[PDB]
Amino acid sequence: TTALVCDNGSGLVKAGFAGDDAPRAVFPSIVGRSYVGDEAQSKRGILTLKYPIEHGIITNWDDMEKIWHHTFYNELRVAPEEHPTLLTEAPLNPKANREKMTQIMFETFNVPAMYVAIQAVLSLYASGRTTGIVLDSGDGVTHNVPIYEGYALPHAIMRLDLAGRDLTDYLMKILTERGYSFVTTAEREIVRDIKEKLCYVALDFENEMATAASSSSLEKSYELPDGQVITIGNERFRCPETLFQPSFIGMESAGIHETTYNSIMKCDIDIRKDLYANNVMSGGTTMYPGIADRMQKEITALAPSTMKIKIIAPPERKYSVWIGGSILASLSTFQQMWITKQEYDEAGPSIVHRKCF
Amino acid sequence: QIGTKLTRRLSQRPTAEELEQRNILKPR
Ligand SMILES: Nc1ncnc2c1ncn2[C@@H]1O[C@H](COP(=O)(O)OP(=O)(O)OP(=O)(O)O)[C@@H](O)[C@H]1O
Ligand SMILES: C/C1=C/C(=O)O[C@@H]2C[C@@H](CC[C@H](C)/C=C\CC1)O[C@@](O)([C@@H]1CSC(=O)N1)C2
Ligand SMILES: [Mg+2]
Repeated sequence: TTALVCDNGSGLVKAGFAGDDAPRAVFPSIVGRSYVGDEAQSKRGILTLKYPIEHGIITNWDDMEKIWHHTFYNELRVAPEEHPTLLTEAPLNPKANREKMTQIMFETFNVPAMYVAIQAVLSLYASGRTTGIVLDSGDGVTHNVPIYEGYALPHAIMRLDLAGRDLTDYLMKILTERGYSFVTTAEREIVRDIKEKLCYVALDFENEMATAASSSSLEKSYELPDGQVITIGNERFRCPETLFQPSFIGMESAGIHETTYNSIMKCDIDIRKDLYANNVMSGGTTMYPGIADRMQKEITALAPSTMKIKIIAPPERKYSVWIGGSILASLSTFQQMWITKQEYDEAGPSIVHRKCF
Repeated sequence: QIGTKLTRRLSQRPTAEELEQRNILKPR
């Protein structure tokens, strides 16, 4: 039999079979009330759409059950009782939530076995590492997660409620300042597309701003669904600059470069070196051209000159969490780590705490 | 060799208790 891997994001579900190079199912994490994912969107003007996962944490369990059902039966076309299933969770996911995921997998879906891994840990594993610090940033939440020998270090984890959806909202705001108007849910989707296709991170923000002066060499045109053509200029890099300057959207938080530094500085002196040399980026919001080079530059400025800095950001990093799960679930020596149905029946949902770490 | 090497790095993984004893693993 084959293991399943499901990475349930605030924005997108990534699901597929262990051993595959990529998730075969990638679809919106929405339920419309009934309808799930891409079917829900197409039927939006009759159903009422909702995101069951908020900032990486499951908040609507009845809708989450719908997502998992749709994942097994409609996307993957499997019987869940025939497949061990690896799920993912956010750093700092509450104990009760892990228990509820476990209870549902065994009691509702009758999986023969399951496991739940921290998303950032899987990102690290996908790069062939067990020690490093991961910047994982998706649609709903961003974390800095230092990890030593597979263990996320809870006291040093940084959570930031600034991610992809927030960047989309900010881009709507600043494009609206240039004379355009993006306000509705439908219009937000257009702006998400603009963001994904045209935004980038400047190496030197102030210099890039000054460049948007000397010229229009940074300007791109974008055709709207109604055929109107708009022009985007310094918004291309002002949008993700917010990750380095959260004050752009009024947040008091330090930017992702400083929170990376702060996270490392909370860790044991003798592992700091290993964290600096193994900075892995994962998630859709790390996909901006220029982001790795900018992180390299900002971390170098904060760190001792004695420190070797390495940013690891592979082309496939949008899916590194899923890919890490695919690798882990396919390991021969991982088979002893699954929670089996037998162990569950004997121990109940709390089994997840002693098996999944 | 991700799978193999990761298997090896995961093979000799320490326990939570011994990372705690070494002041590496701490509660929030
Ligand atoms: N090429 C890109 N450039 C910038 N942003 C992108 C790009 N591709 C995807 N994104 C953004 O990434 C976000 C979703 O990515 P991802 O699937 O990693 O999030 P998620 O796993 O669902 O969320 P989370 O981990 O926060 O719960 C969206 O906001 C999306 O617009
Ligand atoms: C194209 C693909 C992108 C994605 O990231 O989609 C996810 C999930 C999606 C759910 C609603 C949307 C209407 C469904 C289809 C979009 C799915 O909302 C997001 O777009 C939200 C709204 S805009 C913001 O950037 N993230 C992200
Ligand atoms: Mg994610």
